[PDB]
Amino acid sequence: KRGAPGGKLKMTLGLPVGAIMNCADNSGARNLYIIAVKGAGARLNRLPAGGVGDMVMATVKKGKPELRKKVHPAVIVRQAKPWKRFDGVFLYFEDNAGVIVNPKGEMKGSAITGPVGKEAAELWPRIASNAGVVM
Amino acid sequence: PKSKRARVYHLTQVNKKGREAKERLFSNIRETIPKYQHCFVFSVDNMRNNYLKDVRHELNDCRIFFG
Amino acid sequence: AGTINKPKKPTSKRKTTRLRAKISKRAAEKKRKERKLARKNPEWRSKLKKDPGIPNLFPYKERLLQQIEEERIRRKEEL
Amino acid sequence: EVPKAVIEPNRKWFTNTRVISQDTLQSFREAMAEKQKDPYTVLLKSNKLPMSLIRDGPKLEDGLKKHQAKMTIEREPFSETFGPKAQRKRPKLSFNTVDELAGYSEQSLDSYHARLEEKKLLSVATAKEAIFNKGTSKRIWNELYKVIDSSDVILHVLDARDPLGTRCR
Amino acid sequence: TGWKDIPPVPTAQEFIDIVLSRTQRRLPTQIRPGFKISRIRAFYTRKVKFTQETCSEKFGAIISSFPVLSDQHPFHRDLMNILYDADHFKVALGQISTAKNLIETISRDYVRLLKYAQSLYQCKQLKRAALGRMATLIKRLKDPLIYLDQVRQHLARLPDINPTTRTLLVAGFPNVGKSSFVRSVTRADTPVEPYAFTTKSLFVGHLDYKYLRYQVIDTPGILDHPLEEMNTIEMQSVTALAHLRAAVLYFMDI
Amino acid sequence: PQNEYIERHRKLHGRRLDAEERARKKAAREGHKNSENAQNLRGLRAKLYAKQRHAQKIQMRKAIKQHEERNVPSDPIPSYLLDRANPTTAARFSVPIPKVRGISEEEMFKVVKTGKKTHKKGWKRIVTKPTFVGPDFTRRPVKYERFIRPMGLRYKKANVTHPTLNVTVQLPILSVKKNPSNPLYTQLGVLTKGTIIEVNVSDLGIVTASGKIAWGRYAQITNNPENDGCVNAVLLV
Amino acid sequence: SHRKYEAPRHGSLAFLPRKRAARHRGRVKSFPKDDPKKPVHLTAAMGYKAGMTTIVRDLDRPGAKAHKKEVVEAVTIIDCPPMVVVGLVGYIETPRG
Amino acid sequence: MRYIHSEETIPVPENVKVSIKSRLVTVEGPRGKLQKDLSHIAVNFSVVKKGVIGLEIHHGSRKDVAALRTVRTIINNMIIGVTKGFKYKMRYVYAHFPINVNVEKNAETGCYEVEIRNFIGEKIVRKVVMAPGVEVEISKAQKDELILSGNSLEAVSQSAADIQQICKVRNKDIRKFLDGIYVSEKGNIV
RNA sequence: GGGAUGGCUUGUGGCGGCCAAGCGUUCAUAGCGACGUCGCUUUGAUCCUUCGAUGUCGGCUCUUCCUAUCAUACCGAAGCAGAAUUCGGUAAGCGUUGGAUUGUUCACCCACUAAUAGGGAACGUGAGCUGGGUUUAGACCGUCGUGAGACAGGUUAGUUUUACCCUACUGAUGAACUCGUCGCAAUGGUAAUUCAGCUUAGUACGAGAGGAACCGCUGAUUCAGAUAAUUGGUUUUU
RNA sequence: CGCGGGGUUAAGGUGCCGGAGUGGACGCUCAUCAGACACCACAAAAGGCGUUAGUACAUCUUGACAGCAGGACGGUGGCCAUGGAAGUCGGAAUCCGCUAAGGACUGUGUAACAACUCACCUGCCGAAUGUACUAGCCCUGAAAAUGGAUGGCGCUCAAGCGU
Ligand SMILES: [Mg+2]
Repeated sequence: KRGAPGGKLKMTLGLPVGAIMNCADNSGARNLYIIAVKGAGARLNRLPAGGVGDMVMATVKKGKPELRKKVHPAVIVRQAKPWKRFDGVFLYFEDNAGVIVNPKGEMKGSAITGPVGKEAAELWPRIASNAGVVM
Repeated sequence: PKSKRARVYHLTQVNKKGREAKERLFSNIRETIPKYQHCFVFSVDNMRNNYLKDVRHELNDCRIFFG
Repeated sequence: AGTINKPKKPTSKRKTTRLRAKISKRAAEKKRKERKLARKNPEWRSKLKKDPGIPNLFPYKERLLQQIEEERIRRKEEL
Repeated sequence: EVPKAVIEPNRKWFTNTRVISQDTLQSFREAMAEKQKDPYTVLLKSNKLPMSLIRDGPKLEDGLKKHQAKMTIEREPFSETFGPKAQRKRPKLSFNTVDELAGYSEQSLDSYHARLEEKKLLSVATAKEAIFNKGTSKRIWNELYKVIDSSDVILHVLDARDPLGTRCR
Repeated sequence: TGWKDIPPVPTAQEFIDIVLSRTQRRLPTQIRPGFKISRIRAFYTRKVKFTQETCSEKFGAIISSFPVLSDQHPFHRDLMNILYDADHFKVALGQISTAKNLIETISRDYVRLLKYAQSLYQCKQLKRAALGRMATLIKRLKDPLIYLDQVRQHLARLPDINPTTRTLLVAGFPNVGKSSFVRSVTRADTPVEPYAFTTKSLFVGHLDYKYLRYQVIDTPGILDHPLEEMNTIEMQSVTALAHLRAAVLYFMDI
Repeated sequence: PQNEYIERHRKLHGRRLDAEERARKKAAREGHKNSENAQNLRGLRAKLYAKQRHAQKIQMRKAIKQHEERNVPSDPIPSYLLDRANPTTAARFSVPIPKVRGISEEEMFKVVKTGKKTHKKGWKRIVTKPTFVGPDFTRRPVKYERFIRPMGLRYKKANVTHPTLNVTVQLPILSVKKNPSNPLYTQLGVLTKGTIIEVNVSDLGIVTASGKIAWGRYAQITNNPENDGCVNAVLLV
Repeated sequence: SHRKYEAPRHGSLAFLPRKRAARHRGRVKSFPKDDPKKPVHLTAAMGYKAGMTTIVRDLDRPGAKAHKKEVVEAVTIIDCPPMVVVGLVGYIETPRG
Repeated sequence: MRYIHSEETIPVPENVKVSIKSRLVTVEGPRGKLQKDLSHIAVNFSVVKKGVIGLEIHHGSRKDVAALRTVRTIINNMIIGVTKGFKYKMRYVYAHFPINVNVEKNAETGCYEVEIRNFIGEKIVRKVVMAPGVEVEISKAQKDELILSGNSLEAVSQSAADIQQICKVRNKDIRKFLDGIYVSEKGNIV
């Protein structure tokens, strides 16, 4: 099973490949650099992109040194690009942030700093278990 | 006739008998005729006839032809 | 194959002059080459070819053989 | 212009061009026996010699494990060992008694644990950068072999801060 | 895990057919004499390289799929030695690796020659020479490929025995009730029959005791003679008794 | 499942109920299927099918002939040489190949162009056939290297066949004696068909009448190395 | 020679030519297939597009994520005054249609 | 070679009425009537004897002569169908999921319909519509058996083949998965 | 002043010997000869042997075609238990991506993905744009030359700039038939595609580890056609 | 080979385009892009359960080929080997009896047996067959890339092929 989750509605993707987001858990990393998005299609010249609740492959540019040499799966929990939910509400967060997970969706860290998105919380049960506030 | 059944060549030891078996049967019967006093004719109709071996063994002083 | 519903590009039976001339030239060259090889052929050839004979299904083969014996005996007696 | 490529008949084509005597062969074998290497001597012109008759033979261990595989296959083929027509019944064992089997098993377990510890002592990782492949390209090594083929003397240059590091064995 | 993930091993002729069909059908085939000589060289060089790469990936799959007996647990090593003759096993895989190396060397040599070939006829002769030498090298592997396919099937059907878990090991003579006991305590389908040596290979079942998983190993019977007179069937049981840290249940019929 | 589980299932449950009759019908249709394949396949698949079926007919005919003839070493060797793999073993001093196709200089050499202008200098010539450069070889400097013998076309060994002993051995090349087309080609060491070369015959174990060891002899190249990638030679004995 | 990278066509050839429509009023190209066992009914109507607005819908779509929830959807309003029937055309079948 | 005359004969039982007009054969017996148009084959029909139907081909090739054997067997099968009938017994077997077979007779069409459920645990309902004139009965003497009977051998065997082919095991090992419905016996009703 | 191999090619080496059904020969018993076979060309190793640009390619945008099918659809076979596959067949309908690397034959790595298949329409010379082979005049270094200069070479900077013509294509009008409304449909074009999740079901199957599918339901990827309620963006509403 | 009129032909044609025959006689061929101006290459002693004409050898009312009903046996579980191996995992031998005939076995099958089956024989039946080659015509015997070519339509007891 690849890391692309099922039962996700369409939303505005705000984070293409090359974006640096904050690292919202306590794994030791401070930022995550997107190099791939799980479940991305094939199209000429189009950059792969992900939204809140998507799994991406991210390297660490800043943080704890032994995290800097590997490529980690991560779930985007906050994005700054405004998107619409099915209740007609357009919304956005003040930063882009994700959390490091394994391909099964279980988190590397133990705590989440700040809020997480409803999409991420509903698609990943461990993120909902480690979230203090869900918006 | 290009369309025909492929005749199977049998890779087995025993071949067809032919006219030699017929002449051998002729010679055996004609040489067993002068050596005996009676020639019976018997019938085994719609029967398996595998007990004729036992009949031949029990009548060892007689000669039986079943050709 | 799906030839009937979706046929492919047809193969042209219409020749070209260049191909006809090349084929004729190569045929003539092959004829000359096999003539040369027949002249320089090392294979043994019989002076008299093996005659096939009289067919078996011919009804009068036996009386023809009777005749053939009659002319050979007649020639032996005459010579 | 196409020439006539013809070879004339000649008695020289069917004679021995080079011959050697047994005394000369033994002398050359003794010469290689007493050979030593001197860094201050250089080779200027090789002597054309039948080196296969003068060089000493390979070691017996090398000559035995060179042929062990084909020897086993000749002794017992693949089809007679495993398969629908296999005739193999007794295995090949390194032990003969129950005590030897017990000792061999405990030594095998100890060696297996030691190798596991060695491998243990020795997310996916990022790919190695292509800059660290520099100096290994086909063009560069074509250049190197071209220079080697062209040159009589080769100055191999070593950094004094790391000579064995910069040495190209 | 097991060894069911080894890909099937074709014969020598099937290997040649597969590789040459890949070369014929996954590459363009039409080259013209009136083209540029660099184009002709690129065409035939690509043919040779693609043939070698297909051979290399098949041989590498065969080599990296089979177990390495130097890296196994001693029970698995000795079991594979009993079943498949470890000497023959290593010789066959060494022949496969040597053929892979020789095919790569042939490819490099003929690519270097194709760099200097001057006409389409010479390029064609060099390409056919390289492909024929590769086909000859594959043809010299007829018996190891058949042996390795048989060994692959037997490994795929081999039971999975964890050598470092809780285990009951049932041993004894034939016809004493070993398979009957294993059937009664586990779910394994080991046959029970009144003749000797009904069970000719190791069987394993599983049971639960106090919320823990135990594995139970049914063995072929062992006769009373020294180990130089034991066959492979009994030596499976001897290997299990010698290398598996177990609780031994020796069955006797009074 | 473990061990022969498909065989155990086969014994416990049988086949599918139509398996025997179904296989019998397929084997019965096999003749019509072979004829349809013979008349309907196209291209390389058809060519390979026809070649395979030709081979099958040949071995079938051989087997039938052997079953018809059911009811009906060569050279003297010692007992220690018995059951081994032994070779079959089969004035005018003319070579086996007295004449080969001549090679012109335009085919032999190609012009290597030099210079940075549009008009190139063309004095360099590259040798397009395999060569033997000999021992202790060092290439000329590029300013004075008219004839370019590339490293990838240089050879040192040949597969030499002895006509009498019926053995082919890989032997080192000692020298190029005579290229039949040109003494310049002989000087450059070009290995083409019909070329007389000197080979090292130490492995063949040839002893002369005086007891000396003959380790250098003459062979003739019997193939085209530029087309084959290998040098094949036959010893002139 | 071939394209190094594949890419699908821009646009659809089904909607060619990209020309102006020959009439302002849309043409019903096909009507639903007639079934004589059905009761008599009309197949079409006309209206005028007035604009669009927003709604909240109470969704009952089992298996969907927004099941038993409220959804905001865009809707288009078409003003439909009643039509007046003034005529009747009869059609026969011919080998030309 | 063209043969001047070739002849085939078909015996007809006493309780059979056969009418041939323009190579359309109608065969009537106790069990009903059968009809077959044989105008694609050049044949001359005649009454060579009381109770014998003669088939002639004049100036025909070997293929045209050989087609008369097919015509003979087809008409004899029609006669056997209207006298004794044809009967195919099929058995459905299963390992774990019992195959649920329901046989109904459709009112407006008059044909039988066979519904198959729980084939290897599948939730789909397979439905096979029989050829007209074919009666399907779930057997009471034996277990898990259908009986398809009729006058047309073509229709009965084709319906049996349709039932057999709708229950195919797909993407599974057929040595291990033995589930299916198979023709077990073929014969006459009488 | 003169110029600017081709019904070719594809999948299976060469040399040497032997065998050989057959072809020939039977005043000579030679010679050809498929199918094959035998010789030369590491116990899963080594990583201390990369062997020469005279021949030049690219990239972008975009259309179409071939099948020699990578994926998707269906089918045959395999110890194919299940799962995942392997070999093969019909099939071009539909897709076939995003990047790094120029101390360099830019080809190999990395990931995503259902998959990241191969070619033609140029390269059997050749005005779309723009980088390398590549090369007018300025300049430097290396090699050669007494020198003018030339090159084994390496580096730097450097002038072609249509379209309003005919045709093709895309759109737009239109004379003759009174004007107009409602229609028909010859012919041309044609369109959708892939994955995931719920259920079936932790079920069939399995010693265990594991682990499907049909029907039913819901989304998403790529494509296509529209639209502006809402959210963004755009502001000469000056 | 001057400019014209009439007549007759050559090569080539007479289904239509196209002037002249849907002309006559006997046959052959059905091609999932037949063939019609072929000879050269692919290509070979090539592959065809296509179709016809022949040649040679062989069987046959003393019953041939195909089938159906039966038999298919005894020494003997032949020797060695194998945990087991009885014709049928292997190696080597491979004879005798009863015979009408039956292999120290052709395959399926069994752990091994058993059981089935084939070779071969008898009964029923009923008249012509079997095998291998040769010659014709037909299929395959390798093909890329804009849509197209026996000149085109089209032609099948030809409007194809031989005389
Ligand atoms: Mg038992």
